[PDB]
Amino acid sequence: IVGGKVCPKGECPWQVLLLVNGAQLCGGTLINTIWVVSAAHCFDKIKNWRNLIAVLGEHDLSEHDGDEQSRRVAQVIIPSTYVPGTTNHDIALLRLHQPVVLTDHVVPLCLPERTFSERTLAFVRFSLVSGWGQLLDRGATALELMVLNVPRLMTQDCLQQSRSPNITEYMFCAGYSDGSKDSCKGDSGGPHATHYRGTWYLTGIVSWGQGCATVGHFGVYTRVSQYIEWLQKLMRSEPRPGVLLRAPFP
Amino acid sequence: LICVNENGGCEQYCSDHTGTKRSCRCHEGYSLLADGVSCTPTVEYPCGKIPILEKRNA
Ligand SMILES: O=C(NCc1cccc(-n2ncc(-c3cc4cnccc4[nH]3)c2O)c1)Nc1c(F)cccc1F
Ligand SMILES: [Ca+2]
Ligand SMILES: [Cl-]
Repeated sequence: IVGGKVCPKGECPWQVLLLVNGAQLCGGTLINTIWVVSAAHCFDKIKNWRNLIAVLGEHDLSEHDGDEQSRRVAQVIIPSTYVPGTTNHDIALLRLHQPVVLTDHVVPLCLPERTFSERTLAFVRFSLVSGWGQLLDRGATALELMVLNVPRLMTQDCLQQSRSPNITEYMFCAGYSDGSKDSCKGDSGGPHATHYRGTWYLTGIVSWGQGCATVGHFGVYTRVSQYIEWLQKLMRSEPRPGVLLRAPFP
Repeated sequence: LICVNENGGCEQYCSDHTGTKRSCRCHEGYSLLADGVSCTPTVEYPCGKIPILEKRNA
């Protein structure tokens, strides 16, 4: 996250850190005690599918404070329509090997109904994006969880205001074009969370775009509303052997 | 009332019904109040609420 602030410990309790061989991979969002939403592209280059870990209740990566909860990733579910190394349909649903325990420091973000998200949430201007990504373009990653308030653009507006992957119906733009504030590498998969009447909801996933905090460009986010039904169906399904599962979309 | 407008007055989720009818609903871990619009937690850690903040205002 570029141009944000430290998320006070416990104020982003749905934030997930994904590790591969102990190394930072990506972010994610807890939506239930066993389910995490991330970005498909985070998994393009995974060798050993068995060495993926999700950490809940993380804050300062330099220390252990006892609020952290680590789980093995048992399933990584990606839409059939996602093509590695691209941008469209950049979403993954992860099943944890064992549930996390909800605590003051570990709480799911609400996965909204499609109608609600489309009719209402999509029109809330500002939303929060968070992660332990780069603090600057070509810069070091953050040790403490960072958060940033970004405004959402209608795609028409995004396109107009921008100056190379298309912006599809499965995406949305948010942020700033002045190169001051953005999500960045290391933040992918993390939440774009939207407040409505006292509750927070999952509306986007940090995807990937024009470097980070690049003048004349906005951050691109996966439009979660397009995937609600797909997610819900999968959460009702039995696990399958082998970590990676490609699931038909729609 | 209609759901497309002002969320049908619902705090959370809204469904249109046949006629001049609407029903509000709540996410798991919430229940709908008698006002027919408001949602109150039914569990300790409902989704989308920040405990340290909820306490901070409790
Ligand atoms: O290597 C592939 N995936 C492995 C991977 C894993 C974790 C992270 C990343 N990764 N690299 C850059 C960013 C990133 C830039 C950015 C800017 N703004 C916001 C968010 C942002 N995120 C990012 O998340 C990549 N795929 C692949 C392929 F399959 C084929 C060809 C090229 C390819 F890159
Ligand atoms: Ca820690
Ligand atoms: Cl496997």
